[PDB]
Amino acid sequence: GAMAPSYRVKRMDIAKNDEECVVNAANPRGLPGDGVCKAVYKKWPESFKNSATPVGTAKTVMCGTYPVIHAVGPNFSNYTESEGDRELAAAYREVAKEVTRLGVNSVAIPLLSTGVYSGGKDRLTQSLNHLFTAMDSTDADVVIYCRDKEWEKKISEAIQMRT
Ligand SMILES: Clc1cccc2[nH]cnc12
Ligand SMILES: [Cl-]
Repeated sequence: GAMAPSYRVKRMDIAKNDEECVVNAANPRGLPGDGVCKAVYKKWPESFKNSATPVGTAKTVMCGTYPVIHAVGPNFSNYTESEGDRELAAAYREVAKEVTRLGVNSVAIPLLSTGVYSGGKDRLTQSLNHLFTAMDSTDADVVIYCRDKEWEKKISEAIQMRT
């Protein structure tokens, strides 16, 4: 574990992370996809060997010795708000299990279902709270990666609020 397990947020490409493993915002079919998924495919293409996994699950594939945890959030275009919320919480619980199993001291993680799977809605708080619910009991340093300057400020505020 980390000596003093923390949350941090960085506004930069998760493919440039400084952590011991990465979570991909994956699609269920293991396709190169868009956004985070495409950046992960460009950086760690070997990790897409048999990475297909259902919605609400996480499947880890090694790129060399570097673990890529493929976490499949729901596409809120397809799911009801209720079912989508349930699957989004489940994907993050599976990420916590994988991070624990791998024995890493740090993990780079995007906010699941906040991009092209958001169904055109702002799900920062929904997705981040589910991240917290899953990751709070882990002792890895968690580094959240985002794109948007305003999201960086809001994620940083939510982290600092609870310390
Ligand atoms: Cl891919 C990506 C993530 C965060 C910040 C960025 N600036 C230019 N590209 C970026
Ligand atoms: Cl997404």
